[PDB]
Parts: sequence; structure tokens; C-alpha cells
Amino acid sequence: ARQNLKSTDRAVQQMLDKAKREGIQTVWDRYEAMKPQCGFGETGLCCRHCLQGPCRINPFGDEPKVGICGATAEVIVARGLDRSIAAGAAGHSGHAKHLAHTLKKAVQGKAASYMIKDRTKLHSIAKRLGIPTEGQKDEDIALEVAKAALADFHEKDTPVLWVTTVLPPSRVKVLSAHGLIPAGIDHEIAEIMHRTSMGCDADAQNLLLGGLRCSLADLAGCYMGTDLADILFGTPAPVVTESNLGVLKADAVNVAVHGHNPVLSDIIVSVSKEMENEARAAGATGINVVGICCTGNEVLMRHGIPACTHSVSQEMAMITGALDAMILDYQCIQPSVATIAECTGTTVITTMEMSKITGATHVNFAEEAAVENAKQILRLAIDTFKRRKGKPVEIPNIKTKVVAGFSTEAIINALSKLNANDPLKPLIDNVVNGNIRGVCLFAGCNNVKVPQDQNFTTIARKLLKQNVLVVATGCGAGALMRHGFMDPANVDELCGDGLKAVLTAIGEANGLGGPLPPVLHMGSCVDNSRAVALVAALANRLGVDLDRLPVVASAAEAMHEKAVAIGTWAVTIGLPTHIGVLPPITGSLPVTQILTSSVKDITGGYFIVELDPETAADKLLAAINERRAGLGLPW
Amino acid sequence: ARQNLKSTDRAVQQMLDKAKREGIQTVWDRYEAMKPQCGFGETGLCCRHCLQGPCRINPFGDEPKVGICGATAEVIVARGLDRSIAAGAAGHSGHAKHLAHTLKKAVQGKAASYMIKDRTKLHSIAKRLGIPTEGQKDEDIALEVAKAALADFHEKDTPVLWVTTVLPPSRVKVLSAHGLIPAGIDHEIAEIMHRTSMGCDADAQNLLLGGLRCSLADLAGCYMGTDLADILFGTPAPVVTESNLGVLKADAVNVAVHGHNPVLSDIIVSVSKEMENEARAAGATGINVVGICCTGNEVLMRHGIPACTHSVSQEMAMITGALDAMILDYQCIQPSVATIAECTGTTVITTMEMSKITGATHVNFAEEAAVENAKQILRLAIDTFKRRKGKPVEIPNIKTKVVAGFSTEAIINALSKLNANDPLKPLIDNVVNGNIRGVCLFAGCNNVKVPQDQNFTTIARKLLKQNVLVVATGCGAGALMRHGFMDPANVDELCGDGLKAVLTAIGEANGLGGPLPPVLHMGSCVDNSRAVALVAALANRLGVDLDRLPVVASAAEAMHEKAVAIGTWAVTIGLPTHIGVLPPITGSLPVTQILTSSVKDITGGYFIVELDPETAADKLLAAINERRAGLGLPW
Ligand code: SF4
Ligand code: SF4
Ligand code: FES
Ligand code: FES
Ligand SMILES: [Fe+3]
Ligand SMILES: [Fe+3]
Repeated sequence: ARQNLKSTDRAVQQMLDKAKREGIQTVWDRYEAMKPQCGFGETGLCCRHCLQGPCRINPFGDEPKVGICGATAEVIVARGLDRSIAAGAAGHSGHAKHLAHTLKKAVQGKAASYMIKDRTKLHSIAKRLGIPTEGQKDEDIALEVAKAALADFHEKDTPVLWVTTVLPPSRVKVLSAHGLIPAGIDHEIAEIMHRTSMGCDADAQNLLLGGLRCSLADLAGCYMGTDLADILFGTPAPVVTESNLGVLKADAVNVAVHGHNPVLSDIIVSVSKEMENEARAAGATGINVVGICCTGNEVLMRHGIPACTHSVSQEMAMITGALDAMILDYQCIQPSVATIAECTGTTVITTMEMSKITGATHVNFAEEAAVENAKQILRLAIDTFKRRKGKPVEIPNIKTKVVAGFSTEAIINALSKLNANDPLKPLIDNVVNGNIRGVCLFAGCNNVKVPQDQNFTTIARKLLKQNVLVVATGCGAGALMRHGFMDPANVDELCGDGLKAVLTAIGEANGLGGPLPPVLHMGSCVDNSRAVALVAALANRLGVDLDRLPVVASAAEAMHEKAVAIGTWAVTIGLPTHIGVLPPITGSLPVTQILTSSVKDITGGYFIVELDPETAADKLLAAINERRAGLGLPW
Repeated sequence: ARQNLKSTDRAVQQMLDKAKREGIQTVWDRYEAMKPQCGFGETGLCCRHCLQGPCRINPFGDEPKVGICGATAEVIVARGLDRSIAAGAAGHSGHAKHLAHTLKKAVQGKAASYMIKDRTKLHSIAKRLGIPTEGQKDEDIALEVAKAALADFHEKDTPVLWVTTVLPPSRVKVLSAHGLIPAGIDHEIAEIMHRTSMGCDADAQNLLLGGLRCSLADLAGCYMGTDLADILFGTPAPVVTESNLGVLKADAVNVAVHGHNPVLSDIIVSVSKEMENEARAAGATGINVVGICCTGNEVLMRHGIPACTHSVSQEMAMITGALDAMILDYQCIQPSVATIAECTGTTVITTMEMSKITGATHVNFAEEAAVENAKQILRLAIDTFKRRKGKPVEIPNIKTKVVAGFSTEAIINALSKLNANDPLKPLIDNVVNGNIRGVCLFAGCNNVKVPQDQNFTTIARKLLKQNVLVVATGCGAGALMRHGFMDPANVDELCGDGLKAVLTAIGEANGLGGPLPPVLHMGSCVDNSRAVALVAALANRLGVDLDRLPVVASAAEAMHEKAVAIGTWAVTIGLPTHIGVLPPITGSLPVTQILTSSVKDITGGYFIVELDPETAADKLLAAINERRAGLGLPW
């Protein structure tokens, strides 16, 4: 088996060979077993929204041509897409809401393991929301912020403030004119589920406008999540760490935090440090916390916790034989981990009531008892380490250096070393003079249909050589970090001369041995909201709307409904947005044309669907350069 | 073509012949074109919750056996079902919320077309909710009720009051012990969409418990909808009217109200009466408003507006050639109506922003301008009548007499004529002495897979002969009314001697020429909440929980996600609940076993899946009789 056809990560390839000889089924094996996949589903031409279904429509040929109730291909495709957007928005609803309740508990004295760690961020959020701070106690300010967060989930006398206060007024005006500003986060989710149910909305344009509005409810959840996590756990600043499977250590208790919410992982990290002696009593060197997926990104960004792996290759951490525990909250966890754990010895532990996996151990994690619950969880990990005494493990000796922690505040601060009172100006100067061609955000998942990381690295290499400033989040950041794109030592190899000059000038002004890394890691998937903050700040500084900026996004290997939601809000706020996997929309040309073309006339953004990464890079460059030309700039 | 294989309604058969010779495609033709339907979808063994899909699992045989992410058949089936429940709950969220906003506007002076029509109901709801009334203005009481309604959509310091205040404390306690009381209506909908997204909840029991909780959010929406509609439009009392296509009149402007919300249809009815002279100026006798689906049920129950048709046969009203307008809000409207309108001349008019149909005319309907918007809509209808001057129409001369309007208040009042201060006692006495074997609620849709009305009438006939008191809502009530089950003249033919004696004694005490009708029409689908009120009142009077009462439900020909949600809350509140179509759960035996068996140990209710109606009737009788035996009663 040619493992490089499955993943371009050599550590993953090594574990795939191990899984094969041990007879352990992987995500790639389950994919092979699924081929050929259903063409109706692949194109979006299937509906199960009532008990008269399933209905399907032949992409081409003869009957069936229409759903039983009369639903056309346009309607069916648009309804399916809208439900995916709502599902993504719901995941970010759950995440943000979790943090809002935690902040509220903390400042009410009900969860002493949590506290206001970033007072400056708290006050800045309060001011943005219009909440008074002068003469007010921090705990009361925080209580008001938490109440405002929770209020954005339902209808009230104002729209969703985590949309209207985070985008420039001109953008809010454009969106309002089209009826696209959400009334409430969970309100929009419910309205999508209603309008897409049988015998309701049956006009493609109307349905898709609803989807754009629900995508902004998702944006609000993301931005709220980042805001609240920064208050509770600290705003990221530049950090140095490592990534890939080689960060596991045979002589340590290896504990992966996996899922999404720092409410959980942040405490695991702090408590693990207090349990060092207890781990040593058990014959370990200590507890080695490592990250998977977004919650890994959260603790990487804030604490420099090394990232083990991401997304599609998550099972491979277990295959090493050295993963003593995998601590889960929710989202993007392959439920296969629960059965693979039987083979590998790993203790898989769920912690949230709405996210259990048959065969896992469930240990409820209450914010009110976070430290004690964390100790219980970590003691299971220690017991597991003891059980593998004398057992061979195979940790690929493969890892990269990673510089990360580029929050928007961190980026502005780094730039301020070149211009203290106008920090964005040096960036803009270099866009204008051509040293920086534009900005591309890589975001989102890996997808088993695409050799792992192949689209991210192929596109990033082409853009970097063309002097594009590249930023990344989520498992896109994960892909790029595992392939060396966050190691400043690789700037000479990867970057165009203009971009190199800029990364070097900024790094040198920040007292570094040299440049910023080739790609700036802006955090987890909710932290795509940080990229919004940066872009909106640039828009405001320039006095133009986001759809005039040379900024694009690429979900190069997208998988989750959350990726569909984020991609859709990227388009809604005005960005050309690449998706590198086939979305289930191709069964309807009219829907495809709306999403890739006519939406430009509504929001200024648009999707670029392109499965070939070299071609995608060309299309992204063309989009950046069109923006440059629109600003009167050379390109 | 043997049209009786499609529908057992002779008026529908006649219109099917007309559609055939005119080449107009119908729902039955679109169904035929869809055969054979996908077996993966039919069994629930398909997942499209991420862009790695579509995934499927062979019901039997070889691979694929598991989803790409590791999702088992149990997980996939349970996640799909949970999303259907959430979608149903969302439709009732939208409906109830619409009414809450309307009530609020009315009493704030912003929508003068609306008012408090049922003051007694307003005060009784206030008291149930714990809202003070003494010394308070009606408008302020109503404002508090509307605010309480809107508050139940989100988390707050109390659970959903439209669950906890409408079920007996012992039932609330059972549900609370299992964590099943909703925190907020839209909150639960969003949590379902989150937990069922990729890489989240992956334990069938955990998922299904979540579904039961979300079904109670649906119950709350239903009960809220009925409560608010009764306040605004009046609580139904016994009425006499007619049903089936023969209620259309060639010499009148025929206007169908179709969809769900009385906010719209109630005004159409009142305004149509004011426009009689304008219709006569146009050469009509007047405006003949007729009902389709639930909004038809709403105006039938309150005003005796005749019901034209229901559910699967809705297109047939248009095929007569005499339907001048079809006025739509949302839900259960086949979008085919928009294209069929081109052939038939009918003006199809949408009115709600989130429910448009390509090719229809959209006329926005604002509560703030209800009368003017209604006149605009009706003037389109009048213009349409004028266009068919001299054109032959074919209205089947087929209709039945219908006695309806049996709200729970109406039922209690009718019983009170036998016992003024203990109205429920005569009903209970007759259950105990065997004159009434038990109670069966028929609810829900028709479904093109089942010859229209065949399950409803077959099951009802068997139960009535066995002295079961039958009540009905929605298009189940529609089926039964179109086949004569709401005409008291048919009591001798249909009813067992015991039931006849009871219906006669109650009717005679209410001053009738004779009995109540064979089946009691309790209203629209949200008015399934009326049946809950009745059953809960019986439970409270007897001092036992609902799962000890000889009461069952049958969604004999279910279709919509709303039917799945209602069926699931029927089970959750403790009822044996029949479904007469194949739900997409058979691909997982463990899920099937939970829903049809082990859930008894949680809530006392359970599903009875049975496609053969004679067998379903036997199973329903067995369930009733088991309840009788549990109470120590003969059977
Ligand atoms: S909603 Fe329409 S297209 Fe979808 S399953 Fe039902 S009948 Fe088929
Ligand atoms: S969630 Fe799992 S089972 Fe569903 S489509 Fe994605 S990979 Fe397949
Ligand atoms: S027919 Fe395959 S996804 Fe429905
Ligand atoms: S394979 Fe047919 S419903 Fe998906
Ligand atoms: Fe993530
Ligand atoms: Fe209905």
C-alpha cells in the first residue's frame, strides 16, 4: 500500500503501516469500503425531509426529475445546504454558550477554577458592546458581558451584537439592506430548520439568503467564543512549540486533549502540571499533554502545548501505542476512537453530557468542580501508563518547530514596532508597494477524499512565492505547522523576496534572530473571528468595505458542517472563498451560479470551487489581483 | 388507472381522472416516477452530515458496515431521527413565536386588526403560568403572557413553562429524573443540530434521550400555539359545517386558506365577509373561503369555514378549475401548486418572508396592516374569478356534514351537562363500566405511500365498534371528516352500543336532536396540545400518571417532520403511539428496540410501528386493554 496516497505526512504514513500490519481499520480503510459513494448524495440531489422520501433527482437523463412534493433540484440542493449551515452554526452556538455560562459562573463565585485573566480584553469587549466600565467592578462588567452574550441567542430589541459591532458600519448597512443581519443565533438556526422542512420555503434565492443570514449567526458564535475564551484564558501572544507525532514521549504519561472547548483543555493543562510528582510516583517523567484538533490549537496558542495531530489522522496518535488518554468534549472526534482504544490500550474519556461515545469512559466535567474532575481524569491516564510498562511503542521520531500565537492583538503589536501610533500602516504600505500581494486565510479540515495536507501545502507554496501574506486557523494551521510552514528557518525556501523582506523587517523590529514564520497561526476555528477582526480593522483604517480588500480565504480540504458555515460567512462578509472539496451543490446549476457568481452582486464575496490545488492557487491569485486592480494598485 | 389505489376519497378520484386526461402531473405521478426508492434512505442507513459523505451502511450483507468517521448504524439512525424531531419542533417554534409577537403587537396598539377575544382563556393561562391578574389591566396581563411565551425559547432561571405547567407534577418529576425537561425551545433545537453533527454524540441511548427532550420543546410550541390562538381568535366550541371538494361553488370566488397560522387565515375570513359587495360587483355571489390543511382546521374550528381537502390531495382542489386563489403562509404546501396554477388559472399567493415558492405571487402580510394586505390578496382572487367567466369547471358534487369545534373546554362543558361540578366523572364512570373502552387520538398527515385515508378509516372503524372514544386532529381529522366520521347521523352504523349510549346521553343533555358525532374533532396539529390538556386533566382527577390511562395515539399515515416530533412527545408523555408508515429506523435493531420497547421503562410510552391497519387496530386495542387491566378494570 502506497501510504503517500492517503497522507502526505510521513509520521501518519508510518502509523498507517503499523495499523495495516496490526489489522486495525482506519478512516482511510472505511472510506475505501464506502466506494463508490452515492452520486445523488454527492451532487446534493437527495432529500429525506419527510416520510414520503427518500427522494432523489437524476443529475442528467430521465425521471425522477422532481421530488414527490414537487421540490425541484434547486430547492432540494438549497435546503440541504441551509441545514448544513445551521448545523455548523449550532456547534459554534454550543461552544460560545458554554463559555458564556462559564464566565458568568466564575464571576458569581460558583466556579473558582476560572477567573478574568485578560482584564484589558474584558474592558475592550465591554466598550465595543456599549457596556459602561467607568466606576464599575470587573466582576460586574464581566457579568454584563456574559449576559449580552447569552442575549444574542434569542430575539430582543437589538440584532445580534456579535455581528453588528464587529463589522464596519458600511458592511452592516449592505447586509441590513438585504435582510441578512441575524435576529438571534438560535433563532436563526430554528428558522432554517423550519423553512427547509417539507412544504415551506421553495425558492432557491430566498433559501440561500436565509443561509447567508444563518452563516452570520455562526460568525457571531465564533467571535463570541474567541472573545470569551480570551477573557477567561488569556489573549494569545507569540509562542514557540512543536508539532506532529514525535511530540509524544514513551517515558511520559501522554494525554491528548481533543475536541474544541478550552473550558476543559485549559484546566487539564494547569492541573497536569500540579500532578507531576504523582506521575513520577507511577514511574513516568511527568504528564505530557498534547493537542488534537481545535482544543489542541487553543492550548497551543495560549500555552505552547505541542500539537500531536489533526483532523483525518487523529486515530494515528493512538496507533503509536503511547497515548495513555484521549480527553474529549465535542466536535470532530471520529467515534472510531472508542473501538480503536480497545486495541491500543488508550483510555478514551468523554466529559460532556451531549457528546458520549459507546464504549468510552464518561467522566462528567463540571466547571464548578473542574480541578477535582480533571484530577480524576488524569488519574485514569496515569493508571493507563502503568499498564503499558514494558510494552514497545512506536512513536515516529518526526516533529517540526512551530512559532504560533498570532492573535490580532499580537499582530498589531508586532506591526507597532515599525509604527507605534499607526500599526496597520506598515502592512498597508507593503501591500501598496507590492512586497505583500494580498492576504490568504487557510482554514478548516482535512477530508479523507484528499491526500492529507496536499491541497493546503500545494496552494500555500504557490501563494507564498507570489508574496501573499498567509494566515491560518484550525486544522489548516495544523497541516501547515506539520509541514514546517510555521518555522522561521523555512522563510528563505518558501517565501517570495517581497514577503521575506516584510517578515524579516517585522521580526527584526521585534528583536528576533530573524523573521516571523512563513505562515501566521491565528488559532482555532472559532478564531477565524480573529481574521475578521484584522480584516475589519484594515477596512476601517482604509475607509473601504471588505469586498474591496485583497484578502481571500481557502477551506482547501473542508469536511465539517462548521466548515460550510464559516465558508459561507466568509462570502457573506465580502471575501472570495475557495473550497477544495466537492460540495453537494453541483446537482443544481442555478444554485451553483448563485454561490459562485451572482452572490457577488449581493455581498461582494463568492465561492471558488476548485478541486485541483494548482488551479485553485491560480484562481486565488487572480481574485487577489482583481482586488489590487480595483484599488488602483499594480499587480 | 384504478384511482382507488391512490385515494379512497371519491372526490379525489374524480379529480385524478381529470388531471390524467389533461396531462397534469400529480403527487401520485411524482411518487410513481420515484420508484423504487433508495433502500438506504428508507431504512435510515445513510448519512450526509459531513463532506466526507455520503455514507451508507448495507442493511444486510457485506461492506460498507460503518460510516467513514466510524459512525455505526445505531448512531447514524439516531442522529437522523433526532434532526427530524428538531425540524418538527422548529416548525412549531416558528408558528407559536409568530402568534406571541402578534399578541404583543395587538396589546401595544401596533396591530389593531387583532385583539384579546377570549379574556377567560387569557386569565386562565396567566394563572397557570403564575402571572398575577388581580388588579391588572387585560393588556398588561397579555403583555406578560406574550413575554413568558417568548422567554420559553431560550435558557433562563426556569425550564420551559409550556412543558412544566401543562403536565401533572408526577409526570414532570419522571421526566426531570431522566433529564428530559427542555431548557428552552430554540435552545434544544440548536443542541440537537450540534450533537448530531460530525464527531459529537455517538451513543444511541444518549442521542435518543436528547430527541425525547427536543420532542417536549415541540410539545411546548404546540401548546403555546393553541393557547395564543385561542386568546387572539377565540376558543372553539361546537360548530356545524361541511367538507370535501363539493364545498367549492362555481358561482363564487373560491379562496383556499392553506398552511398553518390563524394570524393570516382568521383575517382572510373576516375581511372576505366585508368584501361581499365587491365580489358581487364582479359577477360572483360572494367570496367562498374554504380550508386546506391546518389553517383550514383553525378556521373550521372557530368559524365553521368548510374544509375543501387535506394533505396529499391538496392539488386536486386546483384541478376543479374553480379555485380562484390559494393563500399560503407556511408548512405542508406541496410546491407543485405553483406550477399547477399555470394550468388551472389559480392564483397562488405566498405571504411570509421565509416561505416563498418560485412562480407564485408574493404579497407580504404584516400584522400591522392585516386588513389592507388581506384586501389586496382578495382583490387578486376576484380578478381571477373574472378571468374564468364562461369556463367550464368540474367540482365533484361530493361533501359530508361535519360537526366539530371540540376544544377541551368544549368537551368539559358538554360533560358538565351530566355532572356540573365534576364534569370528568361521567367520562370516567363510563370507562370504568366499559361503555367506553378507552380513548384513541388520530393525528397527522396523509402519505402518498398509503392509499389516502385507508389507514385512518380502517383503524377508526375497528376501534369505534369496540367502544373506543375517538378524537382527531390535523389531517387525521380531515380524513375522518371527509368519510363521514364527524356526522352524528352515522353513529348507529359506526359505533359500538356502549359508545353510542354515551355519545347519545351527552348529546341529549346538550339539547341535541341526538348524539355527539362518532369522532370528536379537537383541531389543528398544534391542537394535539388540547388532547394533552384533556388527558392531563383526567390524570389529575384520577391521581395517576398518563402512562396508566387507557389512552393511545395513532399517526396512521404520517408524513411531515412535525408528525415525527408529535409522535415522539406522545411517547415521552406516556402514550402507546402507533405510526402507520415505515420510519427510517429499521436499519438499526438497537434503535428500533429502544423506540418500541425499552423506552417503556423510561417514560411508560412506546411506539407501535405497524403498516397493516387491521393489525394496527388490534395492537392499539391490546395497548388500551393492557392499560385497563393495569387499573384493575374488566376488558
Ligand atoms: S420534502 Fe419533498 S422532496 Fe423531500 S422527502 Fe419529502 S416529498 Fe421528497
Ligand atoms: S458524519 Fe461520519 S457517517 Fe456522516 S457523512 Fe460524515 S463521515 Fe460519513
Ligand atoms: S439516494 Fe444516496 S444520498 Fe440519498
Ligand atoms: S444512499 Fe440513498 S438516501 Fe443516501
Ligand atoms: Fe475545530
Ligand atoms: Fe399541519
